[PDB]
Amino acid sequence: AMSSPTRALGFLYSCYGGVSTDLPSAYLGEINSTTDEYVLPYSWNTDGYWGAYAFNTASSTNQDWLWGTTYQYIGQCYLFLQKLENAGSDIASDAEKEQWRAECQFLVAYYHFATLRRYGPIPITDSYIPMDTPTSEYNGRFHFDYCVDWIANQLDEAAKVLPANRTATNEWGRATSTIAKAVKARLLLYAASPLWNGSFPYPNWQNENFETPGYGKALVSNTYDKSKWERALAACQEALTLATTSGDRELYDDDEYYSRQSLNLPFVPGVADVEDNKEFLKNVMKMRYAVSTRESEGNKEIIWGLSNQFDFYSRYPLRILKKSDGTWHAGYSGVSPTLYTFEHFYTANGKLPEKDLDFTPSSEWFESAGISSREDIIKLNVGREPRFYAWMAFDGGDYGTKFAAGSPLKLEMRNSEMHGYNPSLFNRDHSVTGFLTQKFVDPVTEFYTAGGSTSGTSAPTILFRLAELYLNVAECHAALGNTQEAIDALNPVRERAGIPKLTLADITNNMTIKDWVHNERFVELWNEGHRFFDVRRWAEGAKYFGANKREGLNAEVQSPTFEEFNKRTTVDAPYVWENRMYLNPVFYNEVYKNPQMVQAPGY
Ligand SMILES: [K+]
Ligand SMILES: [K+]
Ligand code: NI
Ligand code: NI
Ligand code: NI
Repeated sequence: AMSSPTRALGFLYSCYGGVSTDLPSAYLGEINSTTDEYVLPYSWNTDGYWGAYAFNTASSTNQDWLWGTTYQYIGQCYLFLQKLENAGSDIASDAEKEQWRAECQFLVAYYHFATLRRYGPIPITDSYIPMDTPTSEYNGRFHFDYCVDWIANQLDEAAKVLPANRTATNEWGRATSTIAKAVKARLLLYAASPLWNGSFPYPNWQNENFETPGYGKALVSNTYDKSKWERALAACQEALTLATTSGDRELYDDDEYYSRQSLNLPFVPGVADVEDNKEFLKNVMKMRYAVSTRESEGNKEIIWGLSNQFDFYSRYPLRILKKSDGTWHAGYSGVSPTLYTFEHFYTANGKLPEKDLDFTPSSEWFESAGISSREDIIKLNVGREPRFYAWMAFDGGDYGTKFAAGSPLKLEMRNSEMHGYNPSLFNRDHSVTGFLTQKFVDPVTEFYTAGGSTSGTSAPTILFRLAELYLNVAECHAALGNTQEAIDALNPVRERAGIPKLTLADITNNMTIKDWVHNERFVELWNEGHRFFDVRRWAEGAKYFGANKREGLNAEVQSPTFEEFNKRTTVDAPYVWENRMYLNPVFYNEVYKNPQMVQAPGY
C-alpha cells in the first residue's frame, strides 16, 4: 500500500492509531468518572470532559468528539485498502495482503462499534469518501439494528482470516480472530439489552430524509425481540470457546507471584497472616496481580490490551511518605469510591452485605469494628471478599505493600495533615467519600525517602479479558431463562476470586439470576470502563446515575471525629440523570454539514 514493504507496514500501523479512544480507567475520561462506581472532586470539573457528562451540561458544542477520530481512522483504513489494490507483489505476497485486509476489516468494524456504543444509530462508512462528494450523497444514521448486523458480519469475515493468537513482542498488538469474536460478543450483548431491545426512551426519534433498508426512517426498535438474546448467546459462547482453545487464554490463577517478588501477604482486618487464612490472603494478591501483569509475567487472561497507560496519582492517598528533605511524596486522592461500591462488593460468603444473614446489620455498618490499633476500621469493611481488600482502601487499613519506603501505608482519612480533607493544605485534592481504590496499583509500587520512586513494571491497559466472556455468556443465559447455565458461567469467575460458587438454591425472589450476573459484572470489571455502558444498555440511568444516588462518608469536613466522619452522606455536587444522557450529542458542525444527519434527542 505504497512504495515499499516497510512503507506499507508503516501505513498499516497508522490505521491502528484510533484504538485508544475512550480509554478504560483514564480518570479524566467520561466513560470512567461519571458512574456510580466512584466520584471525583467537584472542583476537578474544570479538567477534561467528565464534568460535562456527569452534570448534564454537555451539548453539541460541549462534547467529546470521538466520532471525529473513529471516522478519521476508518477513512485511513479504506485509503490503505485502496492503495493496496494497486500494489505489486514486491510490496506484499497475496497471503500477506489477505492478512492486512482482515486487519483493516476488523479495525473498521471496531471503530464503528466504538462510535455506535456512544452515539447509538450511526452512518455506516464502508468505503473511502473523497472530500468533493456532494453533500446530498452523505449517509445519515442507519437504524441501530442495521448497524449491528453489518459490524457483526464484518467482524465474522475478518475472523475467518486472522490468527487466533499472537506472541507479545512489542507495543503493537495486532488483530486476532479471538479479538474479533470478543468484540462481536460484546456488540450483540449490547444490542439485546433493554435500551436497544424495547426500552429506548424516544420511540418517535427518527430520520428526516434518509432511509434504512428494512426500516424506512426508523432508528431504534421499540419492541422486545427474544431472538437477539439467542444470537447474543451463540456469539458469546463462540467467543469463549475460541479464546480458551486456540486463543490460548485462561483466567489468571497464580497464587505465588507475590512470593517470587519477595512480598508479604497483605493486612486484612479479621484475617490474620496465619496458616488457616493463607488461601484468602493469597487470593487478595492474585486479584491485585490479575489486572496489573504482562503475559511475560504469566498472565494469559488478556484478549486485547494496549500499551497506552493511565494515571495512578489520581487514586493515591494525599501524603504518601515524608522524604529526607522534609517534603512529601504526594498523590491527588480524587478517585473516590462510593458507598454503592462499598455495599455491592461481596461479603466473604459471596453475598451482598445487605442480603447476607451472617453479616452485620446495616444499622451497625458504620460502628468501629474494635480492631486493636486499627480502631478506625468500620464494621462494613470487615468480613468482605478478597476482591474488596485487593482493590479498595479505607480509614485504618493499608494502602499498597511496598508503598511507603517498603512498608504498607496506613490510611488516616480523618487526619487533615495526612490523608484527610484540608483545602488550605491540599487545595482541590481530597477523597470525596472517605474511601480510596488501589486497583491496578502494582504491589511493588514504592516511594523512597531519599527521593524518587518505582511503580514496578508497566501493565497493558485492558480492553478485553477472558473474565468478561464468562460474564457475557452468563448474562445471555439469564435472559433466556437458562438458570443453571448462567450459574455455570459465573462460577469460574467466582471461584478464581475466592468466594463460594452459586447453586440453584441461591436463586430466589431476594436475589434473582439477573441480580447475580449484574453484580458479578459490577465487581469483577470495576473501573474497567464497563459500568458507563452497562447501566445505559440496561436502561437504568435514573436508578443508578440520578440525583442524590451517589453517597459516601462525611469526608468534606476538616478534622472530623470518628463519629462525625462515619455517617452516610449524599455526594454534594449537581449530579442528575435525564434520558437524553443515554447518547453522546453530535458535534454541532457535523449536524450542520451533513444534511442527512439527525441530532440525538434532547440536544
Ligand atoms: K497474546
Ligand atoms: K462485619
Ligand atoms: Ni416498548
Ligand atoms: Ni445483613
Ligand atoms: Ni442536518
